[PDB]
Amino acid sequence: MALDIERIKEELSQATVLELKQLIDALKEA
Amino acid sequence: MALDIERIKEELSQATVLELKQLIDALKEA
Amino acid sequence: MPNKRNVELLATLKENLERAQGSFFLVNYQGLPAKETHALRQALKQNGARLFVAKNTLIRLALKELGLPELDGLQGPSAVYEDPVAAAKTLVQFAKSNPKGIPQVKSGLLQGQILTAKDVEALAELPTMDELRAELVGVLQAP
Amino acid sequence: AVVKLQLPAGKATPAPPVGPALGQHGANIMEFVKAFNAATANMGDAIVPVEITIYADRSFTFVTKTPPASYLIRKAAGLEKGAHKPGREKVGRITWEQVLEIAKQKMPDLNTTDLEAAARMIAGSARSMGVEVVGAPEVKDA
Repeated sequence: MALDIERIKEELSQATVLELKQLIDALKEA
Repeated sequence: MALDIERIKEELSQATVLELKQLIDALKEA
Repeated sequence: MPNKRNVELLATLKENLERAQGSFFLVNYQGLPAKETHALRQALKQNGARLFVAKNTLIRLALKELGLPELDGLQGPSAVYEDPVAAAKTLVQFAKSNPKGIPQVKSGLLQGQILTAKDVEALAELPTMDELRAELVGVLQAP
Repeated sequence: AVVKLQLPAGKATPAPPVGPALGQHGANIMEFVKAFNAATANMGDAIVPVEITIYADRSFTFVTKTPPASYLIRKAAGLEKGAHKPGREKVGRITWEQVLEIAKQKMPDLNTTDLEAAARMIAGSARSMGVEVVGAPEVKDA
């Protein structure tokens, strides 16, 4: 339903995608 | 998709999928 | 000088350098006590997710081929890897850590595009930055 | 390591070599001549493997994952009561119908799962027994 747009629009890569990239933008901004 | 893929894809569609996608179909999640 | 067909179709088949983009690529040997890790001889019918052979054959001279930027994890070149399902699911499907199951698997070298070191501790311990990214939807500035 | 058997078809026989020799093996044998006796019960003899494990102390381990390599052979496949001089005569000939998917039971563990695997594995003491039987009329390359 919307566990499938929010678990699959971010698994265009199972690995570092936007996945490792708001760990690096929770990093960048305080 | 870190540096520029979503740097300002925001300036065009701001306040419409950010004051939505925290309290709209992020409403629909998990 | 045959340069035997042992090197020929096993010199990468130019694969995993162009297959499951040929970078992020990293640590961890051609083998030590054979009991444990596993999906060793079980990655459904192949060993498409492991490797076969030859540190001297390819790594010494194969070449620069096919990339993504620099380096450096823990250390440098003696024995390396093969998969599509990197840093996040690199470690919910294989190679747990510290020491490991069997007796403490050891060493290698990486190169992706996320700026930095070790590849064991913070990146590779079942880190669920997939399930802790519904933590960011209101963090760092909001009222 | 710690390995042996218990058999043959039904009505299990703990004979002088098959289960009274459980001393410095696992030794809780009053209730576990009965928790295996439904794990080789109502199956039929052809081989029926026995997986047995090791412990720190005294009991309670697993049984088996597949009975192959002469079992799904001499139920109806290959008519293989494969008489002495193990047979260059076609003691019984088949195709891969009572060999290939009679047991997708093989798929638990022989380390290769997709079926030119443990299918042709069990065609080892079945197919290449003198009459190497057939998987096809030999695919026709083109």
